[PDB]
Parts: sequence; structure tokens; C-alpha cells
Amino acid sequence: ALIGLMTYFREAVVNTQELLDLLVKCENKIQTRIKIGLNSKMPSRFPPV
Amino acid sequence: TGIFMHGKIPTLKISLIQIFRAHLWQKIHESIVMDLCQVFDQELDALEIETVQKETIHPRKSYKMNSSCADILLFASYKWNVSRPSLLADSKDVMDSTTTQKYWIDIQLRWGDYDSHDIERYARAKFLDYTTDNMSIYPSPTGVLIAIDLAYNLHSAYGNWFPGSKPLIQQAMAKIMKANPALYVLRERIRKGLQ
Amino acid sequence: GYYCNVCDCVVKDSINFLDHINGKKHQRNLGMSMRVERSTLDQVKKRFEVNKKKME
Amino acid sequence: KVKRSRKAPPDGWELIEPTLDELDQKMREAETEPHEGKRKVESLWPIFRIHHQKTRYIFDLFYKRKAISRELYEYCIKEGYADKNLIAKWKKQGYENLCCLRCIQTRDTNFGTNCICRVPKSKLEVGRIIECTHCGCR
Amino acid sequence: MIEVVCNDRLGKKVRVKCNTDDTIGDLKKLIAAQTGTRWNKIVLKKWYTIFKDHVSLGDYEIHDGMNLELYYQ
Amino acid sequence: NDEEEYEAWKVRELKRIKRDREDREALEKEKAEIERMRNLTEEERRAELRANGKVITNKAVKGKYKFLQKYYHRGAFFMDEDEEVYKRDFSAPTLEDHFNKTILPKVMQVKNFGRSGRTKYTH
Amino acid sequence: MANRTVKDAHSIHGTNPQYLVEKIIRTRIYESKYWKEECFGLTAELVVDKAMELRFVGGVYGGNIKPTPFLCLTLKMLQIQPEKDIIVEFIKNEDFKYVRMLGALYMRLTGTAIDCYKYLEPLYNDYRKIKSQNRNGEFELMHVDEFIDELLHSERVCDIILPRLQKRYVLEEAEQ
RNA sequence: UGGUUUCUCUUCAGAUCGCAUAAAUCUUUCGCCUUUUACUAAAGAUUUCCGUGGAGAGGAACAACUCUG
RNA sequence: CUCCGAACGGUAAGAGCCUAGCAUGUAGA
Repeated sequence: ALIGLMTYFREAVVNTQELLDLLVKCENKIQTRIKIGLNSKMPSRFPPV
Repeated sequence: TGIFMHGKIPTLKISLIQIFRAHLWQKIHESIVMDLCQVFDQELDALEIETVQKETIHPRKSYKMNSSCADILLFASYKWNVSRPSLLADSKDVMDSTTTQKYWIDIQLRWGDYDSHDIERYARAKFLDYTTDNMSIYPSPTGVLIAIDLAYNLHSAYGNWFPGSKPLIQQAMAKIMKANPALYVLRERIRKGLQ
Repeated sequence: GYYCNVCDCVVKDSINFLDHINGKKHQRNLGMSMRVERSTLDQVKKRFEVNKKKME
Repeated sequence: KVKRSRKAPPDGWELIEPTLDELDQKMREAETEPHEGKRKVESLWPIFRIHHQKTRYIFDLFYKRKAISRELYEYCIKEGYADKNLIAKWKKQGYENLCCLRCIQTRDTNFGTNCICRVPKSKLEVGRIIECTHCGCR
Repeated sequence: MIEVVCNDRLGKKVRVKCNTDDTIGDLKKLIAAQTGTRWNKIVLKKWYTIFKDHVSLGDYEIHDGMNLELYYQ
Repeated sequence: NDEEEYEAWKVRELKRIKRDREDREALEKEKAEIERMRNLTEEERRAELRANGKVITNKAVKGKYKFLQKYYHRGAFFMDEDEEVYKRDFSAPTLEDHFNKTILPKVMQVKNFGRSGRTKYTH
Repeated sequence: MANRTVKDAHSIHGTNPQYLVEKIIRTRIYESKYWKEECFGLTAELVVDKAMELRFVGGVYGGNIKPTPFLCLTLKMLQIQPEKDIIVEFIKNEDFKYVRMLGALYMRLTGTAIDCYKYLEPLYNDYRKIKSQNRNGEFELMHVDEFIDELLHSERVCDIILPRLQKRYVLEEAEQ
């Protein structure tokens, strides 16, 4: 879903402050969503690796 | 089995049970104590050892993280001069210390994590904690905390050494951490679990 | 494990083997927990004299 | 004990100094008495008994003997030598040897009456050696 | 400098920042400065592993955020 | 060592008698220090004699938070012992303050779904 | 077995006589090897037998709270609660240096304020030495006058907290 | 005409009743959000608590000092 | 530039034996 959006909006996604705010909120939400499926204790600092 | 699981983690909790299915982790500690005793008995004449007389222990000794009793001890013959306490890699050892006659070696495996790969620092930490303020059954003058990390496959030791035992235990730990009959069963369980 | 004589049981702990002998159902009329203090001047001072005489 | 005023008490206080000190030392020794021996409310009985004798000494020196001055009388009631309510109940002719001020309270009894402390023996029953549990005596 | 969070039971959870080469005796003095007890009567524990009184924090590999279960002796 | 033990017992009892004598003299020295400081402000010197310094038990060595480092307090529970573990100048990046927090796009205060407070401390 | 060795004899200054030490120290001392061999039976004459055999003055030691027999005999004496004549007999007896030190701990904990200054004052003239278990378990030499002055010092004894009714200066204005 | 005080109990308070100022609830809003409570504060009105104001009732202290007129 | 968070979502699951800090204050003959 991201490769379909970033390639079609190659110059547009860099020159839109509201579009970058949606990406930083969604990517932090999915890393929150995938971490709950592993354990459900709300971890403090999950490793990005 | 001694594997510390921090969170709930319902996926990886059962997978560690599937690896440590039967009494295999306790059989690792029995295999290392038998393998190091066989290397000590094969060179007991030149090392001035009287009799390798490794006594029995509690069957859940490796499970208990608090106490650390003498597992594989070695009676020296006579005029045995102990050395300064150092790690298993410090080549600048000094034998200017007290002279004892009874000497032990306590092996304690520890399944480490990402923030516990300092197996050399962990070996001196477990020895100095279990030396004076231990409240555990151990002989007084000297010991050896020959630790073996199960996760990172790291081998390290710390404590007061014996003359001629520092190249002896280093050559024995290479044949104990590699090609062991228990560690080969451990590596076969992980590779079958991950395919 | 241990072996209780009067209680007729078998415990594994050291304090539990002592507690099964004294402090059980069979230990009701066999030295119960209700103790008694001795004389402060007669029985107490004679024990200090007997300890000094046996040592010296 | 601290006088808690530090305001230079007048003449006559030195005349009543060792007498009030002996009564204050008796109440402090009674307050340090353990709870053994007393059943449920018998331990509070020497607390009111030392307080009853402390109020009787000031009232006899002011009303009966009239030897203490009124300035030393007001300083004694303010420092805590005697309760002002206990001297007020003794001023009336109906009560001159009352046991305690708790026994004169009408709302204290469950039946809504006085205690056995404020009752004469001639108007009472024949066989009665009872003592007031709240007050302390008859 | 690691921020060890001595999080015991029943609300007693404080942050204690100590050096890596700092001994455990210096850590109990900093843990008592945020909790309100005598530092000689505090025994740190991690699944029945009572820590010593002479081993540095760099030997236990206690990194930043490694919380401890505090107990009182 | 019977004669040596009687000398040390006389040494400790003389210091204990000196400790009890200085204990009652501590109340006299407290009123004397109040009398000396009152005369020092009155008719000693008009801002020409201070005769003291800045004697504080624990050191006030501090630093500066980089951009969003947490307000880590030392804890106001033991301030009279003056131990060496306290004077350490707690202004170090502990866990998450090691980043510069300026290259980051708009703001990252706490990414743990609990940002009740909405502040940056400039107003 | 561990509540109180007397049913109803007396009471401590502010609580039960068994709850005079700290609850964290009393729970670890209740489960001990020296305690379980002693709490099954202990009398007045038996208290003089066990106290004379031990020569140590200290409290807890080690990682886990391991109580010394000096603190173990102090709790067994406080649970038994003997008479004041037996406690004065253990303080005046010169049969052992640890015997007078064991009576002084029971005097400063449960005794009165005037009785504590009256009994501990002749103990300050003793110049003998004793062995004390430190925090790391090693033995340390302590004089008899050093331990007696520590009981009259601030409340920092090994698992003991019981202030007096006043200091030595405030008691001097009232009595000797 | 005739009483300075103090403590109990009966109403309404539309006066900065409070020259100062807490919590909870309800109806709408924002931010985080991952289950929920503890959350952030903008609007309005409903309680609880910290308190108070005039006017009759009953006790105690010199009510007698004689207050205003 | 100094705005500092707490709990739940978490340790299992069972077999035989062993010991404990607790509570009520009755009418009746």
C-alpha cells in the first residue's frame, strides 16, 4: 500500500506537510499494532531491528 | 529450564518448552560436568591432582539461580599454590596468593539475552556474588565459575586459578562448547523448530 | 525424607520434621506449646551458678 | 511541666507551687500505669480521681478558704490546674460533691437519665454496692 | 548513565540514574533518596536473586531501563 | 593488655564526658552564634565584612537538558549525609535523550499513547 | 509456638512484646535453623543455658536476612517476658561478657526510662572486648563500653528502635 | 425602653452570600489512543464538602455595668 | 530549557504430605 502511494506521488509526498504527518502516525500505529500481537504488556522501547 | 520470559508472550513461551521438552537442559549440566571430569581425569597425573571426586548435588541445581554449590571439585595432592583471581582470558596471571589443598569448579549455565552478551563480565559477577555473601555450601579457599551461555554460545570463566589449569581449561572449553553430545542435541532442537 | 516417631509420618523439611513431632495432634498432651516461666530468684539464679560450676 | 503561657504568674502561685506539683506528679504516674488489672474502664478511674482532687484544691482555696487571689485564680484556670466547668457545677447547691462531669450529662445514658453517682444512698436501694462506670465512684 | 527504575510493588516505583562503573552500594543510596527508607535495609531482587553489596553495575550488564524489584530487609 | 585496656576505657570515657559536656554547651553555643550574628549585622561593618562563604552540604553542580530530556530530580529524602554518590551532576542522556530531537519532523514527546499534557514550554 | 510464650502476663510499652523488633526482621528470624531448634522449648533456666554458649553480638548478615543468635535469644526472651528480677540477674552476672550484653538489649527495649539509665550506667565501666558480626559476615572487635554507649546513643542498633522518654539532660532536671 | 457573651435547632439565602475557591456527575468539544480506569481543558448546569449572613426557641458567666434614646 | 505517570491486559495448569497470624462471647439445668 505504501509503494503504490509513494511511487505515484513521488514529488507530491515530499511537498505536503499533512501527508508526512499521516505517514508518521500510521507507521507508529502499525508498529504498535504488530507489537501487541507478540505480547500484550505495552512495551516501552521495542527494537526497530 | 531457567529461561527467563519477561512478558506474557504466549507464542515464544511454548516454543521454549518444545525445545526443552524432556529433562534436556538438566542433562546438559550433567554432560558438561561429566565431560570436564573426563578431561581432568586424563591429565590428573601432571596436574598434581589427588583424586577427581566430584560429589553429588541437588537435582535442580542449575534451575536454582540463587545458590551455586561445588559440582566438579578436584583434590590437589600437596604444596598446591593458588593464583590470583582472574578471568578465563587474562594471560597476565600471578600465582602470588595463599596455598590450599581443596579446589572446586562450579558450572552454571545461563541462557542470555541481547543485553547480556558480556559473558566475561557475567562470569566475574556470578563468582564474586557467590563467594563471600553466598550462604551456600562451597569450600572456602578457591573455586571456578566456568559459565556457558546457551543463547550466544559463549564460554567464559572467572576465579582463582591453578598452575597449569589456565591452558588446560581453555583447551577443554573448546571441546566442551563445540562437538558436545548435549549441545548437538540442543542445536538439533532449534533447527527443527525453525526449519 | 524424615520419619516421625509419635506422629507416624514422613516429612522432607528440617523444621517440618521438628514441628510434626511437637505441635501436632499427637503432641497435645506431650509437651504442649503452653510453657511456664520459672522462679526469678530460685530457679534462675541456680542455673547461673550451675553453669559457672560446670564450666569451672 | 511547661506553664504554656510564659507571662509571669502573680503572687500566691509560689504558695500553691508544691501542692499542685504533687497532684500533677500523681496524675502523670497514673497515666503511665499499664492496662493490666483494670477491667474495661477502671483505668480511666484514677484519671478522673486525680482531676477531682485537683479541682477541689483550687475551689477550696478560692471559695472555702478564700486565700488565693482572683488574679492567681484566673491564671490557674487558664493554665489547666482546674476545669472551669467543674467549678461551675459545684457553685450550684444541687451538686457540691459530684463525681465527674460526664455523669451529669443527660444524653450519656441510654435510658435518658442520670447515673448512680448523682444519687443519695438514703433514696437508693438497700443492698447496693454499685459504683459509677462512667464517673468512677459515688 | 543508565536510568534503573527500582519499581517495587504497591506504588513504590522510582527512577534511579547511576553510572555504569558505579557500585551497587552507591545505587542503594540513590534508590533510598527517592523512596524514603534506610539504604542499609533495602535488598534488591530479581526472581530470588538477592544482589550483593560490593559488585559494580557494569558486571551485571544492567543497561538503561533495566527495572528492578525492590524489597525491604 | 590489662593496662592498655584501662587506658583505652579511660580514653573513651573522657571523650564521652567531653561529648556530654559539649552537648549542653551546644545549646549555649547556639545562643552565642545567634548573639554573634546579630551584632555582626548591627554594628560590625556596612557590607564590608562577611567572614563566611557558601557552605552547602550537597553540591549544586548541574547542566542543561538538550532538547526534551526529562526532569530527573535527585529526591528530597537525604540531604544531610553529604555522600559522594549525590554530587554527580545529573544532566546526562539516560535512555531517549541521546537523540538531538531537532532533525525529527515536528515533535516527538512521548510515543506511548498517553500524551495528556500538551506543552513545549516556550510560552 | 510463635505468637507468645505467655498467655497473659504483661505487655510491651506500645504493642505486643513479640512485635518489638521490625516485622521484616521478625519474619526472617521466625524461620531459621537456630530458631527452630530453640523455639520448640525454652524456659527461664533454659534461656541461661543457650545465652552462655553463644559468643556473638550482632543482627542480620548476608544477602538473605540471617539472624545472629544474639538477636534470636533476644526475641525468645521478649516472647517469654520474664520478671524484672531475672532480667536484673542477667545484667549483673559476670559469668560471660555476652550474658550481660544479652540482658542489656532486653533492658533498653522493654524496660522503663528511669530503669534503663539506672541499669546501663554501671555497664559503661566495663573494658572487656567482644566479637561482632558485620554486614558482610566477618567478625569485628567491639568493646563492652562501646556497645553500652551505642545503646544509649541514637537508635541505630541491629534491628532495634525504642527511644527513651527524654534525653539525659531533660531527665537531669527532674531526677538524678 | 432596660443583657455583654457563649453553645445547641428553624427558615430563606440571588449581596465579590466566598475581597479566595476544591472534587464528582450530566450534555457537547480537542489531543493522544491499544482494553479500561487514572487522563488535557474550552462552554453550560446538578450535587457533595471547606464556610458564612438576619430572626424567633432553650442553658452558663456580674446581668446588672445601667448601653442608646 | 527543567512537564516527573500508575494499575489491568502477567507469572498458570495438579497429584501426596507438613505447619500456621486469624473469629464468636448466648437462652438452657
